[PDB]
Amino acid sequence: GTILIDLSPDDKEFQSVEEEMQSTVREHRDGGHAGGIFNRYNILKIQKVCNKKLWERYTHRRKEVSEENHNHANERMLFHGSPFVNAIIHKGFDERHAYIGGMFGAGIYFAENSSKSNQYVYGIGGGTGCPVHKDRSCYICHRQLLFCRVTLGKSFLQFSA
Amino acid sequence: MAHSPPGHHSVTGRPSVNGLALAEYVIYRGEQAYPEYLITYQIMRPE
Ligand SMILES: CN(CCO)c1ccc(-c2nc3ccccc3c(=O)[nH]2)cc1
Ligand SMILES: [Zn+2]
Repeated sequence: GTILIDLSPDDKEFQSVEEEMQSTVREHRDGGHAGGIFNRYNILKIQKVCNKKLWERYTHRRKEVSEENHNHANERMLFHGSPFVNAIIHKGFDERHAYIGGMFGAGIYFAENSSKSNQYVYGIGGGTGCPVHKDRSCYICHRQLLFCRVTLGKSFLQFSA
Repeated sequence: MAHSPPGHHSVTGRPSVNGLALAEYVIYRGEQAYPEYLITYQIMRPE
């Protein structure tokens, strides 16, 4: 039941999403090994993901969390990169989308930095890079990220390197 | 998936070394995220 609606580049919603994407690029400690060498993106398309069942699944859980946390969902907009983005938009997030070996345990990971999520588009550590050229820094192949609405609720703070 | 720490709904990974890094977050229930935008892009080669 998922439909994708193209946003026009003239739409303020396109513009605010692109700005969050571009403005949260940073340099990475791997010198670009995982995600490639870049300071900015060429945005080709931004689509709104519309699925009523998946939305209601989200809002149901959001209310449960809010009610456990003095009516505060602690909702953020965060990036997610994954080889399974096309599965996620159709079927929703679930245990198959978790990073089993992540540093905070087996869960589903999101980043404030778009460039952090970009490191996972082709797999953990960038895998072997793009399907066509086997290049983790490919400047030709089209990449996809998700910009996601995420309920944090009461979040456990881990200070970490 | 693992469970959230008891009495919590997520984990926040705060950077403690790289002063320019932003936070990362983990949820343990797929229902706590909705994929609102699909962004298609290329990375650009620095000039
Ligand atoms: C499903 N999978 C491959 C192992 O299941 C996986 C998907 C996404 C990510 C991922 N990890 C991150 C870790 C820190 C910050 C951002 C991300 C991210 O966007 N995706 C990792 C593994
Ligand atoms: Zn390529």
